[PDB]
Amino acid sequence: LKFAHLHQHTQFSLLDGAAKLQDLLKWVKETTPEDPALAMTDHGNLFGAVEFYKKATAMGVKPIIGYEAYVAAESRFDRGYFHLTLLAKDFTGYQNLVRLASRAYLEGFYEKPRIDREILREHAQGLIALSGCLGAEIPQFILQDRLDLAEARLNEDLSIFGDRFFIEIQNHGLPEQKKVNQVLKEFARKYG
Amino acid sequence: HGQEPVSYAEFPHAEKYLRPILDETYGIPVYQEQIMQIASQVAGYSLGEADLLRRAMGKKRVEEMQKHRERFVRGAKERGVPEEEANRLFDMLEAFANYGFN
Ligand SMILES: [Zn+2]
Repeated sequence: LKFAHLHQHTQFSLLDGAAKLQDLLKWVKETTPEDPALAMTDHGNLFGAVEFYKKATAMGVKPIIGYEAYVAAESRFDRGYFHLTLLAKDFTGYQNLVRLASRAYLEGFYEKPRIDREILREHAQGLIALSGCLGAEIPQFILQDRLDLAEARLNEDLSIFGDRFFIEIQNHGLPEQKKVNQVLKEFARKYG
Repeated sequence: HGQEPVSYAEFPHAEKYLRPILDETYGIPVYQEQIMQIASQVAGYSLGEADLLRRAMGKKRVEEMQKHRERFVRGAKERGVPEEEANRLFDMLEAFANYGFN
C-alpha cells in the first residue's frame, strides 16, 4: 500500500518553497523503493521543469511535470485569483503547460502570473486537473456557504477536462478541511 | 397557558439533555446559562469552557467558530447524537446566543 505525491512544491517556488531538488528526490526514493514517482507543482512557474526531470530520472524516480496555476476570478485582463493544480498527461500536455505558464506572465500578470478558464479550455488537451487546495475555486465556495456556485464551477471544469478532472483531498490539522473534504466527498460521489 | 407541547422532535437524541434545561422556559433558550448548560452536557464540554464558547459566538469570529463546531461534534457523537443533529444544534445555539440574556 504505497503513495506518490502529486502536489509538491520545490525550491523553484520562490516565495514559499523550501524543498531543495536533490534531497527531496532521495527522500522519495528512500521511502518508496518500488516505482517511485514525484510531481513538481510550483506556484505559477515552470522553472525547475527541466532540472527536475533530468535529476529525478538520474535518481531512478519518475518525474511528473506539474503546475499550480493561479486562476483568475473571471478574466486575466481584470485588474483576486484562485489556485488550481495541473499535471502533464503526455508531451502535448507538457506543451500546453508551457503555454499556460507563458501566458500567465506575458498576458495575465497583475500581482501573480494568472490564467483563465478560457485559455485553460484552449490548452486543456493533455492536462489532468485536480480540485486544488483550500485556496482553489470549489473549496472556497464551500467555505462561503455557496454550494450552488461550487457545483456550478465544478460543472464548468468538467466541461473542460472531462474524465481527467479529480477531487483533491488533503488533510492537516485544520477545521476548514473537514467541512470542505465532506462536501467534496459528496461532489466526488455525485458526478462519477 | 398550557396550549402547546414543548417537544424536541428536531433533536430526539439530544432531547434527554435539552428537556431538564429548557422545560423551565418552555423550550426557548432565553438565558445565557441555558446555552452554557446545553453546550456542557450535549457536547461533553466543560462548564468553564462553555463560558468561553458563548464569548466566541458573541464575537462571531470569521473561521474560529468552525474550531468549536468540530469540537462540539466530536463530543456530541460520543454522548448520543448522530452528528446530523449536532451541527443543526450548533445552528440553534449560535442563533439564540445573540439575544441570550444573563
Ligand atoms: Zn495552493
